[PDB]
Amino acid sequence: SVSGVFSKGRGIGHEATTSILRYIPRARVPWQPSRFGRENLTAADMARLWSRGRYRDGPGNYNSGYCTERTHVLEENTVSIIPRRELEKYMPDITIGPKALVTPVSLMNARNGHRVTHDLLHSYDPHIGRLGK
Amino acid sequence: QADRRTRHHMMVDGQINPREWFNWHPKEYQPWYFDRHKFLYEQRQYAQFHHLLCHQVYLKDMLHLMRYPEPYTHIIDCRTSTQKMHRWVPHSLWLPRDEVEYALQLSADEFLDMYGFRKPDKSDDVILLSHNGIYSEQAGWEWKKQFFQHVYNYRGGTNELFGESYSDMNVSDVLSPWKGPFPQSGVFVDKWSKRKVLTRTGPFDRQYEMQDFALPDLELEKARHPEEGPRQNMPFGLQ
Amino acid sequence: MRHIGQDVPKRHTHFVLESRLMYEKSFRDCWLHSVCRAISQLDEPLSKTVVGTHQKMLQRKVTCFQYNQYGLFKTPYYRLANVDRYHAVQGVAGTREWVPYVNVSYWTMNKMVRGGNLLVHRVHYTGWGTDSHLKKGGWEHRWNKVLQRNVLQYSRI
Amino acid sequence: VGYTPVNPDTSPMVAYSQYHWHYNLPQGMERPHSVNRTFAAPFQSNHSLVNKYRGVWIEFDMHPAFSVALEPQLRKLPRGRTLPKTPAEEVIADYTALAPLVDDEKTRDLWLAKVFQHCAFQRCGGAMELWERYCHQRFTAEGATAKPPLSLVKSVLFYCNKTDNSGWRALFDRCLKDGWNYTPLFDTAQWSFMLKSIGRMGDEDGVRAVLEEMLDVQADLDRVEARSVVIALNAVTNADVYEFVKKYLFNFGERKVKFLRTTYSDLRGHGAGKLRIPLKENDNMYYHVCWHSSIRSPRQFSPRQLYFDYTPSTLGSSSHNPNAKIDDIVKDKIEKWKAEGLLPEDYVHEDRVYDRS
RNA sequence: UAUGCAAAUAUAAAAUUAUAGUAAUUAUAAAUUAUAUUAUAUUAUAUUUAUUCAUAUAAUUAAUAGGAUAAUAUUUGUAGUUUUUGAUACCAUGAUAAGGAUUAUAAAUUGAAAGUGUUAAUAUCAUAAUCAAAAUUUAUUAUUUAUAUUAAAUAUGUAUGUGUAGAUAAAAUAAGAA
Ligand SMILES: O=c1ccn([C@@H]2O[C@H](COP(=O)(O)OP(=O)(O)OP(=O)(O)O)[C@@H](O)[C@H]2O)c(=O)[nH]1
Repeated sequence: SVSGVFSKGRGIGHEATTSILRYIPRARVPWQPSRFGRENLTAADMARLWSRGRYRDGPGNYNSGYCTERTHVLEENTVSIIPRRELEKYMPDITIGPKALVTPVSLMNARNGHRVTHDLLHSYDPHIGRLGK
Repeated sequence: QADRRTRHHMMVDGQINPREWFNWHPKEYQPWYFDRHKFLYEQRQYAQFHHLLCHQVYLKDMLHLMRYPEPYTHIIDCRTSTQKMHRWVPHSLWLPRDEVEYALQLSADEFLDMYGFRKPDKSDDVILLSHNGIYSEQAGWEWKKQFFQHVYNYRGGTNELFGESYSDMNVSDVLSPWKGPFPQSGVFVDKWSKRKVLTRTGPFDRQYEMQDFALPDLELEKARHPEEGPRQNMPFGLQ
Repeated sequence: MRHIGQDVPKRHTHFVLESRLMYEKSFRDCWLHSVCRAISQLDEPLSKTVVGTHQKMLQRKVTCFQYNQYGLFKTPYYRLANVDRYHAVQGVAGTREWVPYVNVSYWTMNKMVRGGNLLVHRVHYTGWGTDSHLKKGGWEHRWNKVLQRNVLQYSRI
Repeated sequence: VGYTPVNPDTSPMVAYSQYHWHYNLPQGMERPHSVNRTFAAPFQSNHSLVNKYRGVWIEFDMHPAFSVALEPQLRKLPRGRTLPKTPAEEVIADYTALAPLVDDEKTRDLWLAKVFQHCAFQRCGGAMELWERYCHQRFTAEGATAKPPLSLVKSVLFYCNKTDNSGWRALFDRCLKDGWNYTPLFDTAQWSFMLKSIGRMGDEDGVRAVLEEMLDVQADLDRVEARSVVIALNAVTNADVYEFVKKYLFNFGERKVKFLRTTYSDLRGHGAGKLRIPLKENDNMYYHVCWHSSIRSPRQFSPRQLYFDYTPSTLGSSSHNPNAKIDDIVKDKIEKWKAEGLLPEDYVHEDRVYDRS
């Protein structure tokens, strides 16, 4: 009777240091010896978890434009996603790309330290978006 | 699956479970440094004797004193069991540690007519030598208790000076496993909730942890643990 | 996750952090969104340099850029729900279930004042307190006095 | 009351209780505190000094007349924090064609030091012939009595370290205290470059000699870069020098040894591409560095991991153990009595109870 | 509704019940507990105003990490998967509200402690949470009435019908009431 949110995980350091470092005990946190963070998630699980972070306008949301499911069940009534080609007919296509999201350094100060308009706040310190890398 | 060594039950086999983070007095978690590689009397065991430790004198100082002596530095050779001692350290005077407690109580002439030399005047420097520097440290304790101004211990003593192997006060660094239960003297009761809490003493303590710690050499360390991992009796996430 | 070893007593307390993050996003986007909105719908000529087509084309392009800005904080402040940071209880600003100075709900305020957790002074329930401006004109008068102290006091350069 | 804690600074009830200062009582400072004056910590920064030169300086200082005369030639040689990208053979040819003309030993030495620095920056190994042509005959040969300038010797050491040359020992032994005695004037950057070069070259005795000389001359181990120390300590394999490294590793600070372990781990793992030349596998040194860092660092408490396999005493847990040996205590008592001599020595004892397993 | 047929509490007694065998004593007393002002006398009560009352949505909560004018750390770029299990879609102890009937003029306030969703020990599939543009059926809510009527976040198309049944709400405090 064992249940688990994630059925598979991967380590951080590869097979060049851990085989020698295992002989030295590590003082893990006493009240939670086993830890399982986002940097320890598998590729698919991490992707599907990161898609659900944004409230809307994100891949996790069923109707945000970036979904991948063929159909979505809504109130016991199936519905079919209108493809991008069919949307284009009556929705004019305006798309600049990654250049639109980014803003110049001179405007970074006015934008309060942000050069990206992405709805996830990007921080330049190497500690907040701290995956394995 | 669940195990008696993985669940959180407070009491195992009738005694307080030592595997609970909440079953230990908070002062145990405080950071501390390993001291098993330090001097025997500098280790944490002699907490009540730490305030009485003597100062140092090294091989360079001892050789310099041997080459160029000075009139007011009494080099006391506090070695017992005269059958063991063979050579004579230069400028040395024999005051055994088993007699120092009464010897320091004698007057000037009272000490001179019994030991063949006068009192160190309680102001001149005294430097104590013994095998392994154990009896010398124990004697320096007594000298400091008698309030001598300058008492120095030569760690290593005649053993390291002459390159012999004499071990006075034969003591083993390792300890026999604690066959009995957890002593009552280590049981801590909370001052507010009145809960019974443990302490790093008796069956489990810092000396046991240090002596159980891994060896510095990798090829020797691999000999202890079996193949395929050093610790496999425990789950993957608890190692 | 999924209520496995939860540390906080209430799950909804994380919505306070989410609201703080949305406020920070508003801090980022409040200038760019306002500038784009101002430029897009200004019918009068900007200046001598840009007039006619050189202005209308620029307005269309800046509106296209604003639309392409993914994640821009469009939502106004008054439509963002206020949730207490102590017990994660929702209150709407403008009613009595939310206080502006402490940013906590009516229930949290009552609990904190009934216990000792917030140094406040008691006044009559059916009066205007002790403030001279409140006695003089009331909520609107004190609001205008705050405006006067902040901005209208200064002879701007 | 409750799971949420109460902050005593904001809560007036705590601040006005009998364990703090009531508002009716006079508000005044009590027991003024001086922490920064009784014991002031030195400034240790987590981030490295951003404005640091981060290189070996040559202390270029010649007569102004000679400097301005050689200015057309010296434009190609590196200046202060400015490195021209002229080919090294061009400056080598200029030196070998113009050095006899200028009559000044100090100026020639400074010019050759700059040539060595430039060719070291370009990693051009062909310039040792210049040393053999000019300096070897009089500065270090069959008991040479000359005193080379500090700038020239430092530049030559930098060049040999950059090119991983095998001729550095003949100069370092002269630079010991019994010879030129230029060791105390070597920068920590020079020491780091020497250690990194020797670690890459895999010299077992060079690392030991350099570490001992650094300790003797009070080189700043903490300011010596961690990567150079890691590379130097990776190459030791012999038992004697390994023991020397083991006993010498205690000289470094706790933070220094921790970051040495961190750099060693990351470099032999993920940071293998950081080095231009991959580091050889030395599991003995890796394990010893990790173990030494663990020893030096403060020890935390992990009771579950420490006592996972802990088992209580037989007598202590007899009531809670269905199948436990109790006659073992009687056997131990009998053995103790026999050792004491109260019981007959080596008396035959038969089993007192059945064996239930 | 006394004419006959009919000894009968005004007491010479031996713990209850029972045919004088059934069970183990039996009865009784006192204190306290919400029903009854009296007609000068610790207060004259008696007037004005009002009543078509409605809203909730698209799921992941369990780490510390410092930068210019500072005597030097690449710590540039800090890298050890996996043995636990409740405030969640029931339940998972306690705690604040509303509710005026007798301590009054006087140098004075006309709002109560008896408890109101969220808060501190019982567990044992629980991902129910706003960041806009959204779905009355639900006791507890003062709306503008007939000269001039929709411009800035998008903001109400419904019900003209003799001030009109039943039922019901509010006020004796800078107001005017005996
Ligand atoms: O402390 C550090 C960190 C990083 N690096 C990086 O190492 C790269 C080259 O890799 P190496 O550092 O292995 O080469 P090297 O021995 O020739 O390096 P130098 O002594 O000449 O510097 C360089 O391009 C630098 O960015 C260091 O050299 N040192």
